[PDB]
Amino acid sequence: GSHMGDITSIPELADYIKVFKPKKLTLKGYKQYWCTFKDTSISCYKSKEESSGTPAHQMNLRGCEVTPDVNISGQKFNIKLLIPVAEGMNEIWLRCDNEKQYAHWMAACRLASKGKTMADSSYNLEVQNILSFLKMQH
Ligand SMILES: O=P(O)(O)O[C@H]1[C@H](O)[C@@H](OP(=O)(O)O)[C@@H](OP(=O)(O)O)[C@@H](OP(=O)(O)O)[C@H]1O
Repeated sequence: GSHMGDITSIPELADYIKVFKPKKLTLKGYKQYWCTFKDTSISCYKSKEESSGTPAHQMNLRGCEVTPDVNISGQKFNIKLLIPVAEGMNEIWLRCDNEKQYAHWMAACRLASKGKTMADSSYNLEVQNILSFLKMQH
């Protein structure tokens, strides 16, 4: 809602990365979408136009399971996004794009696990940790 508390989305976190799923039926996978962490639920827009700008997916997924495995040797970042649900498990994995990428979602994703987003000072240590390897060697 929007009356006494929960005025707006206190925790703002958003970025654009690639996503690709095996799809249960067929679909097409491979899509550029910019999701954002609102008050306590997520939102998804593939085109601010959508004729009305209304997002296609909007719900509180949370429980995102993150697996950190990024070898800087070839500057290869590989984070798999898994989420348990009633149907079973939504296997999802986003593609890499630049160190600035892992810092935004890899951290938020982790936080998003405890339910909150990068609104915790702890996340600082998560992003401050990755960029630390760059200082050591590109
Ligand atoms: O537009 P089409 O070709 O139908 O495909 C989309 C994409 O698969 C979306 O992927 P992403 O999750 O990266 O946004 C999402 O898949 P999922 O269904 O697995 O969530 C949409 O869910 P639906 O719009 O609810 O069908 C699906 O419709």
